[PDB]
Amino acid sequence: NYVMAIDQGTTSSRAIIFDRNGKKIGSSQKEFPQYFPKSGWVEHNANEIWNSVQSVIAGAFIESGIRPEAIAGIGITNQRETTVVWDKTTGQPIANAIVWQSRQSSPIADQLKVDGHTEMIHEKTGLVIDAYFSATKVRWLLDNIEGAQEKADNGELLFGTIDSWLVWKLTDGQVHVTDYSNASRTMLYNIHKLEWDQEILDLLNIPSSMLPEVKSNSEVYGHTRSYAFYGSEVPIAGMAGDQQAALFGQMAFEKGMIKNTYGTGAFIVMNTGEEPQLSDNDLLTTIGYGINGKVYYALEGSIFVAGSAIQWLRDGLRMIETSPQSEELAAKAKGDNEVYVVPAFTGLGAPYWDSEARGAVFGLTRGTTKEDFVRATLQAVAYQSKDVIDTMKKDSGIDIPLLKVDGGAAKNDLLMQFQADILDIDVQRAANLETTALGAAYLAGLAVGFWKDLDELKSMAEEGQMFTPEMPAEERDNLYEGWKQAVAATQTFKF
Amino acid sequence: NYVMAIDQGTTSSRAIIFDRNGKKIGSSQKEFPQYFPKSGWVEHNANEIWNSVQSVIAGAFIESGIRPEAIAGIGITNQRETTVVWDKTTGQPIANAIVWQSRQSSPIADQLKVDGHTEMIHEKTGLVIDAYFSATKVRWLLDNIEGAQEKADNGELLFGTIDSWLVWKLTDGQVHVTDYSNASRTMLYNIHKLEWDQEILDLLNIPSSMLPEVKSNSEVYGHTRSYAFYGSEVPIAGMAGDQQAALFGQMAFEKGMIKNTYGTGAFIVMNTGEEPQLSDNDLLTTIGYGINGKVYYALEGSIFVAGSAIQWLRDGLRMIETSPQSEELAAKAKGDNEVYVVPAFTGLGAPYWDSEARGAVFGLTRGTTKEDFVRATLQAVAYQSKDVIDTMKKDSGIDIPLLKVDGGAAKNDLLMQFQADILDIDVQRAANLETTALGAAYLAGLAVGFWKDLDELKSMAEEGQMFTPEMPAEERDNLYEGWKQAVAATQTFKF
Repeated sequence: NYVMAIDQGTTSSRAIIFDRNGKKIGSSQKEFPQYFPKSGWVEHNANEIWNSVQSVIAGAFIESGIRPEAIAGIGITNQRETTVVWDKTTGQPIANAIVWQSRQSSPIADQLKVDGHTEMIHEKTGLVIDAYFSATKVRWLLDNIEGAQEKADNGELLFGTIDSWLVWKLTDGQVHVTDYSNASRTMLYNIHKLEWDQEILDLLNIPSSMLPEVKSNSEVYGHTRSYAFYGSEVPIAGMAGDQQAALFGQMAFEKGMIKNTYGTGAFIVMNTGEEPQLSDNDLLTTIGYGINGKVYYALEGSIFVAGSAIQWLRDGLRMIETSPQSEELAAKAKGDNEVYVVPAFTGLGAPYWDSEARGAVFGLTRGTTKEDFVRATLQAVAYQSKDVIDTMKKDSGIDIPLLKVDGGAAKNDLLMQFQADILDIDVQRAANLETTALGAAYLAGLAVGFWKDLDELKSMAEEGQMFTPEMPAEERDNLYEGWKQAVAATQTFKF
Repeated sequence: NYVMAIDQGTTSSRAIIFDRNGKKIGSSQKEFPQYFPKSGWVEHNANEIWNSVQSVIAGAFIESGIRPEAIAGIGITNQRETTVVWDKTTGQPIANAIVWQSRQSSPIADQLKVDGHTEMIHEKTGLVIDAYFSATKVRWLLDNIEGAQEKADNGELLFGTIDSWLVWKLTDGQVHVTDYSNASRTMLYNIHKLEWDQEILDLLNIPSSMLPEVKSNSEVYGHTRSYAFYGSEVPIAGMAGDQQAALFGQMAFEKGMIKNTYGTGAFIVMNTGEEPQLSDNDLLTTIGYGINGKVYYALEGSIFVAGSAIQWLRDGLRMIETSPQSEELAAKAKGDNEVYVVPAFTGLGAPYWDSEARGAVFGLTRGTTKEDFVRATLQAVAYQSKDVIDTMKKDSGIDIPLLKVDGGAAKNDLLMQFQADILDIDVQRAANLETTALGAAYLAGLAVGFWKDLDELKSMAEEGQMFTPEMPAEERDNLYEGWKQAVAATQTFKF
């Protein structure tokens, strides 16, 4: 009667039990520790990630009353790029996972750019050389953890993005698999030919004995053998990197269809059908998902720092008491809107890909208030999303009249209205802001035949909220122009 | 037996009684209202300024026990540029005073540059065309206050900077005067020929009937006829703009001696002897003081926003509860000193004179704390003061080995050591940070023979402390590099 989704996020994990109608019948959420050993580094402990996941599985069962034997399948979805390396026999990570947020491995990406590898790597993976992606993280771990390169060389070490790490734990070590969307983010996988790339692996000295089998996004990978499911061998049947799962949960199945998820980072992903579309040094060409013997590619713009800028306001400046306070403060801003925050703490993501940029603020006067400051900080995401979406218009030739939206931070009505005004395009927000987890559930539920099809269409389609652009061209243009100026000035600070 | 100095500053006034040894016997200080009717305007009510001054005169008398008949002369010192225009017969300001801080008349200053007068004004006044100075504020009041141009044309209105206003009020309207230093700030006075400049008055259609008589900085201007001094015709005998009063108070009497006052703004002033130095269009050539028949000139770099950045923290961001708290927060910063705050809310002052720049922040990361942000905001003034002092050693061939410092904010020992460190120059620090009020009292006391001469020397020089540069070249150069980047980037945001 139900499908469980596990959504293993950057700051928290969640498990959600959905029924045949696509409705939430049970759920549990648990934060886990974030580690910053040096500025610019972000790590997680993959065991503490795994316990967070055990906790929410058990929690969703405990609170709902539902037991494992009622679950038709499990979908898994996850913060992408984040890299685990673990000993195959003891199942222990050789060190902390390194988060997609981290830039600890940036020297290794810099050297790759120095040695001339840009276009080769972009033509195989669709990606920009950067420490965002898993390849340099696996190289970092092989360079810096004593003994590890030799073990990997001896076949004793496994690599996994978090999806892979989860299925391995959930099967108690039986299955080492990743799906095409997560593999496409490692910068080790050739997204054209659909295989791990030997040349990139030899170049970074990564033995291929580390690597999981890659499979589609909707098939039974294996069955649980695990405490919180115990005794049921529940099929693990749906897997996608979170931003692709969101793309899926949006039903963005046709070429051109685009969503943005507003969370710790924000990720604009457009389905480009069964063929990949050309790059530049601006968007990423990536894999949406593989299902029904077909692979759908996607174009993506990545905005690394979005809701985590709010967390900085809370934690770093202590300007706000909690993160929900940002929305109240910002609603109360009285300034002309001439302050701009460009919270690019770790570098600017799409369409700039400038790793050396850091966060900056512009247009401050003696009248600037806490409220003005918080609002500017929120609006950065909507402006950079425009940067992205206009680039995708240019790169796609595809005019875009509808942006679908989801993610915890999409709950802010004024932000969503600003986003539509600034874009001059309609913005439709999902009823259930966790379409990430729904997308994983849909993939799992199709695999095990809980749902027969994609055209069990928007059968289920509860969702609505439409934000229609109501800002005149003049205002919208002056706003965006100040943003572009702020970004160009941010880029000139290269100390 | 005693001298009183009145220091009418930007946010408060103060009155100090000093004995013949220069010691403080009594003081009183009192804030008065600040008005900001539009973003970038700053105004005072001149009547409120006058009541704040009667208030602090009375308080110094009440708290010291000294009485007006025991006061040998009065010195007067004031926020400069700040412009008051009044009716000679009612005594009433035609409108709010317009503060040196405001830029409301900046369209007037732009049109003067457009019309090609920059070199003419600079040659005559030593100054850069800007709405910082009194000239465009008078023109603004004559543009904007109904009927005032015709009254001024009819000889019915008087202009004065705040020294001139307080002497008018203290003598019950019998004396309309200003000293060389304050008049040098108006951009209406020719500091070479030592007269009001007729060509500049015609250009700005300001009638000479508005203008006070311009006199030396140490002579009997008149006598009080006023409540707080009632029954004593107390000699009013010393007057300088607050910053030239600081230079005097510090005994920087010789060519090359230089001070910095850390106050609301920060203003570095070097005595250039009896000739001017050549300025760049990057420093101001101004009058330091006229005494003993001679006129001493000065070079100055003005930094508009220094301690007012810290009031912005308090009142705009509410990042700090009180201004003093800044010191504590910054002392506690653990970041690597890579955040820069360029708090140029009203434009950049010297050496930039960029009226379009606004406040900006750079180098922010997830680890930036309140304490780092506060510390960067405090260090701005030290970095800009080095821009200025380097410019000055550049325009005048001469190493500067010692900067004397005063002002409220020089009480911050860490900011002073940082100041010395990044300069590689010794920094002294006056024993009494009210060297402004001291320099005024000196000027009044020389004039009435209370002290006989300048070489009643350093006789009284009661003082030092000392901050010796102790940061290596590598560290200072990197700190500074990052500051020049941040300002270059701030000047690129020209939205």
